[PDB]
Amino acid sequence: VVGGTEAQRNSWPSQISLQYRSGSSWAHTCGGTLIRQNWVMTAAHCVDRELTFRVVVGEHNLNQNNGTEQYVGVQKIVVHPYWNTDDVAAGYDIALLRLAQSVTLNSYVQLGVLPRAGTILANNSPCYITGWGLTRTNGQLAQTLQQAYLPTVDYAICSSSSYWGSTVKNSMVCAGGDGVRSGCQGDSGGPLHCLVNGQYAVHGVTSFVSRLGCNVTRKPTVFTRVSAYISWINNVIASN
Ligand SMILES: *C(=O)[C@@H](CC)[C@@H](CNS(=O)(=O)c1ccc([N+](=O)[O-])cc1)C(=O)O
Ligand SMILES: [Ca+2]
Repeated sequence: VVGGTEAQRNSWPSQISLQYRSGSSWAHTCGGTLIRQNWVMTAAHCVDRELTFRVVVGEHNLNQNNGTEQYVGVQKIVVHPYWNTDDVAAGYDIALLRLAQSVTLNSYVQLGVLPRAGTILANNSPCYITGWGLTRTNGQLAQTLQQAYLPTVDYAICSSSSYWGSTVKNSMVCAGGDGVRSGCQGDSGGPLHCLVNGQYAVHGVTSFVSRLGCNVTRKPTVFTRVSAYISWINNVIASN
């Protein structure tokens, strides 16, 4: 997250870190959202490489013991059947991960609340992106979880020629674009939490940013619209 602030320890308990095995250690590669005690929602692009993955819940500082983490392997990966790595702009950037064990819920580990199907936010709706992604374009990951206020940018504006044009679809949410605050590499897969009727709900799965850089004016961070895939999500969870 570029232009973020350090999140308080118990503010976003559904945020997870998805990590891959690297030698005798583990490396963060993407965020995700815990949606069932044994299921996490993340981006399909985060699992395009055939790596060994784990999920960490209750995480705050990636480089030190917080005394609140739980570590669990990924037993099954279900990517949206229409996902294509050659066309992230086509959409369908969503995947569900069945965990090998069910995690224990507590004040640091909670399920993410999803929006009702079909819900679309009005332009300029209040949302926060969270994650341990790069803190600058071509920078390095954050040690501590970061948050940034990124107001939505509706579809008509987001798909206009000076913003993202035809690259953005109505199956995505855009947020940000001020040239200061944004998601960045390593935030992919995580949540976009937006306040609606007094409750934060996860409306987006972080998907992409401009090839020009993370925080680029009129290139808001783009997210898979969670409310377009509620049936798919429930269908997977139920048939697995
Ligand atoms: C996500 O982090 C976005 C920017 C918000 C970037 C792409 N994702 S990534 O850099 O985390 C990533 C993770 C995993 C794979 N893979 O397994 O192939 C690829 C990329 C971005 O849009 O540049
Ligand atoms: Ca830690």
